[PDB]
Amino acid sequence: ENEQVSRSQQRGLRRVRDLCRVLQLPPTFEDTAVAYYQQAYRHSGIRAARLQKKEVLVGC
DNA sequence: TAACTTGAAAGTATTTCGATTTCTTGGCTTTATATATCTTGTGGAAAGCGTGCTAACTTCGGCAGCACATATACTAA
Repeated sequence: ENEQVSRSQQRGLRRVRDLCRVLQLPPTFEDTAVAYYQQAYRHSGIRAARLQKKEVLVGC
């Protein structure tokens, strides 16, 4: 893995990690967040969505 | 040697006044279902500087270059 990933998904993951580190959440929280983000990205409706949509996806 | 009528002197009280609070209005958010269409929100796959120190031994150990010497072929007498 980490090779069949788009630049948009990579930016989303990096934003997730950045917000996690800003809120100072543990690495377990970081891992759970990235896992849930990947699980949500698996779907196509969220995959091909808006920029604000994917930002709110990071947030949620 | 007191007693009552003086005066400007306090609190003290209540009455209104500035102001901030409380009470009214809308209106949007959200729940589902599908009905339908413009441009512009993206997914994704490409592809056109910069340091320091040696950590020191051994014994290479080669080649760089160089370079010195000379044996030989060319030339003047």
